[PDB]
Amino acid sequence: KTFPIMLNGQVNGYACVVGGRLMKPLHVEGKIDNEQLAAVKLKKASMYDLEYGDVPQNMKSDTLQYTSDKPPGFYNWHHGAVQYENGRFTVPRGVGGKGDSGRPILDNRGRVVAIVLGGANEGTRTALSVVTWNQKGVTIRDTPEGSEPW
Amino acid sequence: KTFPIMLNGQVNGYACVVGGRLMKPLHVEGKIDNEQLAAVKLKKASMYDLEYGDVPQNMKSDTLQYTSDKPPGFYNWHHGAVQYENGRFTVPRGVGGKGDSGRPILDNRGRVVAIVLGGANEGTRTALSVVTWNQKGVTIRDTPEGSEPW
Amino acid sequence: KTFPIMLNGQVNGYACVVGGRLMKPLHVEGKIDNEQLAAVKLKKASMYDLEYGDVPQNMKSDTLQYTSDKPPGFYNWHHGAVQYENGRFTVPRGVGGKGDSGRPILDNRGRVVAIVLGGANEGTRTALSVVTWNQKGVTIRDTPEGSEPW
Amino acid sequence: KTFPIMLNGQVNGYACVVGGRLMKPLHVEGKIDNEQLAAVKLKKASMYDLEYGDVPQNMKSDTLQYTSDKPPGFYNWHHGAVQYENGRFTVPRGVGGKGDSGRPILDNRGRVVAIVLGGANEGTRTALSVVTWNQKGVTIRDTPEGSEPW
Repeated sequence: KTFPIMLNGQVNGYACVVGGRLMKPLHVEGKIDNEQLAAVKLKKASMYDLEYGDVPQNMKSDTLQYTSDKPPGFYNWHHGAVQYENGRFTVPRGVGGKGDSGRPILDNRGRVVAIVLGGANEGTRTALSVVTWNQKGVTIRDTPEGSEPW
Repeated sequence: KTFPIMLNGQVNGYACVVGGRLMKPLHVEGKIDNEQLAAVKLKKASMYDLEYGDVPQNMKSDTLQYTSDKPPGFYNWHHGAVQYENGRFTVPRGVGGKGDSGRPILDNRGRVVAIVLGGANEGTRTALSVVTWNQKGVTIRDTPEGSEPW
Repeated sequence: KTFPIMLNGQVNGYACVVGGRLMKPLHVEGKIDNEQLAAVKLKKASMYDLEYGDVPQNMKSDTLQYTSDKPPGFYNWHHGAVQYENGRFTVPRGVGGKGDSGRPILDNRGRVVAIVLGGANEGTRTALSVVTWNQKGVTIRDTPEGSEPW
Repeated sequence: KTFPIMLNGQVNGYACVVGGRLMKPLHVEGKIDNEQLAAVKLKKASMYDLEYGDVPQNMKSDTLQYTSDKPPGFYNWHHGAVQYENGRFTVPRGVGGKGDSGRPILDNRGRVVAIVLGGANEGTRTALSVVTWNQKGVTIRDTPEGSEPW
């Protein structure tokens, strides 16, 4: 469920395999900790800042299915918790920095929603940059102002 | 024991360092997940489905030996109990498959009598494709007709 | 603190770090273990029997800091201890084989002043070649004549 | 009655007798510590790395004698035992070293089964080269490749 993207001994990003294949940020480069999914050739999409490429039948069921069901409430995160603020996901103060790219969130039912790019603070608690899907089934970015790539 | 062969992550068969040097069946292909033994040219013998190679200077002692000793009785194997009656090898139904290409059967003493290739079933009990020594040092082939090797 | 060398399914020599720098012996060949540690290049000085280089600055919390004295006493070591006589360093009978050239020695307070390269046996006690330091700070070899590198 | 051979203060190998004939290696130079049989004329043979001798009518009774047949099993050695199967005399390393070329291996009955010459290292054991003779009685020498003799 987790596959890092590191380079020469420092953390740079963490990939995921969602619903049938994988994705990975584009400002994160170097070593990935497999040779199966490293052997594939990857198609890059510059507008959503995530590349996509298919994984073989060897990964037929170890993936994590996704949804768009986000009612207001608290969900779990890899280094803490989130807060649904009208489609603007957010991160507690100081938590999360360099080497936290592609980290997924997870709901109360075992469903993945959000992929991350960076973050920026406004007032009392830091907002973060989201890649998510809607009820119609098309993908969204919700990027804050001044959110540099982590 | 034996050493496995890894095509694209998962199991294919087992390479037997047996009787003093290296043998691997020609039915399955792939490379070995052990680095000191695949650093040399390995010649082939495509007559009767086995490959012949060397071993380095540290596998003469622990390598299990062969003596073509045939009392007709119940031998043992990792997935059942193979035996030699009427000039045949047999296991009951619902056994083996792909990935089991080259696992040897042994005896009560703890040495090898035979190395399995595979086969199929035609009759009430499944026969097995095998490469087995005889009294005159002949590697005679016992395989029933209509059985593709595993 | 001691990082080995990958040869063919065994170890040939070893390598350590000091003061923000790197060791290697000339007679020790082969690929080093760590991703950040191989990619830095070696400004080598082979006739002084050390291949130095600069280490990553993420390794600033692993190196050591020294002085250059050697008071009489006893020096512990991986294979027991090494004793201090004649202003020299000699290993007892039988102890010490091949491949340990590259690994350091220690004292009670735990600071390396000396690293091992060779060996020379006259009767019982064996005198091995040691790189140590001047109070001016220049490399020093106490090589016996008729020595032998491990 | 194993006899010592020493050159000018050092120990290089030991001397043996069987059947009334003094066989010693031509591996290392070395002189005899006795006045009796130091003048026995010999005929230098370099086929087997061994060379015979002669016993007068003073030591004609106390000569340990030989055997031509051998059963598979364990034996009596100066530092342990040895097993014999697959045409092999091998012992693990640690026991036995330099100065052992010319120490007799013998059966528990008390007959000289063979006389060693040296051998090689192999993993956890040592393939030990030897000279012996089968049921034909022709003197056989065993040459493991990769062996520097003792």
